[PDB]
Amino acid sequence: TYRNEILELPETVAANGKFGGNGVKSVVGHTYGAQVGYIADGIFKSQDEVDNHATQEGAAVGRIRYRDIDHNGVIDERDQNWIYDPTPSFSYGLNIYLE
Amino acid sequence: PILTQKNWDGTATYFQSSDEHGFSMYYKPQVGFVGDPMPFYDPVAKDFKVMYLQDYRPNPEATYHPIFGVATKDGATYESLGELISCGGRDEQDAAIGTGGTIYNPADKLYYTFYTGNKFKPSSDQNAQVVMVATSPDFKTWTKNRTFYLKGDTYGYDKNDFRDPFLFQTEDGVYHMLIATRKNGKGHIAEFTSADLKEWESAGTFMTMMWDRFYECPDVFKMGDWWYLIYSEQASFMRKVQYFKGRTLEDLKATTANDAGIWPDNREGMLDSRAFYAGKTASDGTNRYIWGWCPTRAGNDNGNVGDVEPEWAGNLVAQRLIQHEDGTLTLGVPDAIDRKYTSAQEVKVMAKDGNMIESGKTYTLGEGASVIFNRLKVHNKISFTVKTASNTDRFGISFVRGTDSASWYSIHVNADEGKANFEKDGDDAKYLFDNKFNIPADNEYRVTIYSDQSVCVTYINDQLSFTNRIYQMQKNPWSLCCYKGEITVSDVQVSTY
Amino acid sequence: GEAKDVINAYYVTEASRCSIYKNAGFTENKNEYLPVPFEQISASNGNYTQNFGW
Amino acid sequence: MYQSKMNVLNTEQYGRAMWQAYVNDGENPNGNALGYAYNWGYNADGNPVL
Amino acid sequence: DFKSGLRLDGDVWVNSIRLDEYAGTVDYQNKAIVVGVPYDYDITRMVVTEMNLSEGAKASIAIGETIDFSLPVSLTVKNGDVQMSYTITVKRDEA
Ligand SMILES: [Mg+2]
Repeated sequence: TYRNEILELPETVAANGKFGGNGVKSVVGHTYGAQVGYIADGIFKSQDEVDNHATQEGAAVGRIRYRDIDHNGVIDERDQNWIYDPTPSFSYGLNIYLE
Repeated sequence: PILTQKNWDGTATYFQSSDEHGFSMYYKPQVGFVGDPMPFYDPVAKDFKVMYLQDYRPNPEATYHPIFGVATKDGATYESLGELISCGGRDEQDAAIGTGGTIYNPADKLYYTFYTGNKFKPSSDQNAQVVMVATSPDFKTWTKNRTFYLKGDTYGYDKNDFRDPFLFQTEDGVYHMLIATRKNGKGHIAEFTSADLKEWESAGTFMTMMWDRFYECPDVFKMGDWWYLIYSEQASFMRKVQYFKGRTLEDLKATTANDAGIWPDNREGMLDSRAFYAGKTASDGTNRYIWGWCPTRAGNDNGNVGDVEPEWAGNLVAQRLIQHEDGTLTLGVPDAIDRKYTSAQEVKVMAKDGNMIESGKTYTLGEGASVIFNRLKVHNKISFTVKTASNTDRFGISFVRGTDSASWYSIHVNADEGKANFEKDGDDAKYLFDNKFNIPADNEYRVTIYSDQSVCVTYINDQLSFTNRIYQMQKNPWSLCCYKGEITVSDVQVSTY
Repeated sequence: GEAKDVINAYYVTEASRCSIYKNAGFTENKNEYLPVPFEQISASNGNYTQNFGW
Repeated sequence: MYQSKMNVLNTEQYGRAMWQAYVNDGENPNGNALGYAYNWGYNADGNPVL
Repeated sequence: DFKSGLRLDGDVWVNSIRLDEYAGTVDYQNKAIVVGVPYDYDITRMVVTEMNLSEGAKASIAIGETIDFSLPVSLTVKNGDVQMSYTITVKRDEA
């Protein structure tokens, strides 16, 4: 097992996010290649659910419901968080030889 | 995942509601919109198999009017039968299908439907509108009779104006087919007689029209002791459903024989405002129901009524005809629709801005007083009684009325003008349209609004019927306002289902 | 300066003949200019100011 | 041998999926203009069925 | 294992048709069938005499039925689960 982290990085590299963050948030302090995206809280199943959820463009019945991270009542590009970590918890192998 | 529920009951702030793709009470298929209805009573199944045209917002270029049917035995529950009459080919005369009628012949046990094929980009020598017929053995599958082509120019009638074949059988057993055509520049309702619905004889002109207008989807029927002709006005300025009355068929025909203009009542035979069109009736033997379509609004805006004429197609609305002792006709809520609403919602006040006072369940409003109630729901039934000080008051009911709502959409019952007016209040001050009705002499009004999502029908003391398309109305507060007189409201009840 | 009014009228008029304009809407003081790119703003920390309305 | 064979729609499944998309959007499926002709209706609840 | 069992083979060609005693020329590029009549024939009553399409192919128009051909008539030929549409037109040998 191992843990990876980026401690310092040039400002333009952090901004364009070639090493992670998708250009939305700086990868500094996070795993190499980590990505930032929305959070999918299931799908809408009724107009009541659509109305009760925080307002978002294109919401309808059967569409994906995105969590309101900042509790502002509206879903936008600020409602994103670290969702992907390309580092396994642990990798193992086993070789068995019978004669 | 955790779902958060907002406090709908307790907040009067305006909210952005949305409409489902399909309606239940005022039927609307999940795909497309309903156009001109075609009511029909099945003598076998003992139900209403109302048929219609399936319109689409991006209509194809040439072949755009598929026909769909729906069974609504009660008048409130609608189950769709799918497509029945497929639109013809591009080059065929029935590329687009107009309104028609339907009869059942027990002689051969066959359902015959008559419709109007519209030729696409017709030439000078080609008839623009031709009446055709399709036959069914069980009302499930239909075969168009390719040998029938009733041309308008054959009997001296207009080539481009030959629409709405209405079918009815008299007591003697002969069948009559009525066409709203044009003869030598005049609106003529022409009649064709038959005894087997395969060969027709032109029985001259059944009736003439008034002031060179045009009548859409005519329908002749009998109600107890009177013969009525219901029709829809094609004129852009009017664009509303009217009717004519007569003791006998001969009396009805002699009515407005040469611009006589014998109106059935003081309101020129008006039945509903511009939000109701192509009204056509049918009976089950005990009740008479008229079906029409409430139009949609361009850019789903209540204020965008649309100049010249409103939009086409919309939501299928069923009302119950009310025949009075003098022969006058009015529209009433169907019994099934009334009884569908079961759950009762408590009402409460959210705003106190005018000089109004609250005394238990009875409220009193003066000049400029307005009271705002709690939110509505997707289906609503609002019933109350209003007593005015005199017979010249201006009270009104406003929907989409939030605390912060810049503009709300109101219906004002103006007694001085003796009518109702659908207008846009708030920061537009725009007058949309109106509807005339008889003012009660006791200054009493029994207001009942039945609303399905975005289509609301208002009934005033069994006398006035008023259809409206009000988006954002569901899940929003509604208010009562007074402008010139003094009013007293009581017995406010809100029911949902 | 009439961009907002003209664009809203165009949206309302053309929503009938094009279904993409069902949900269209022009903001009074936000959509008359493209926003300054977020990547550029992040790169020049404390130097670029986003346009009004964002 | 190739084991991880991705399961893609056949012709009938593709037509069914496109019809479902059209009816969910509320548009006329017969307007697909890909040569499909659908016979379809509604159930008791009003949900489209193919 | 992958086939949908929708029998797509379905030959739907139309060999020829005969309205009354007149044959029709068939063009497959635009799916048209043109029949000529001697500029006085009653074009409102024609009985479809013979129509050979293919093996297993069924047409919407039957054999022996009478049709009005004043305007083009749409014909659908179905084989299995496939179909093809043709337009049949009749012209009065205009010169
Ligand atoms: Mg947010």
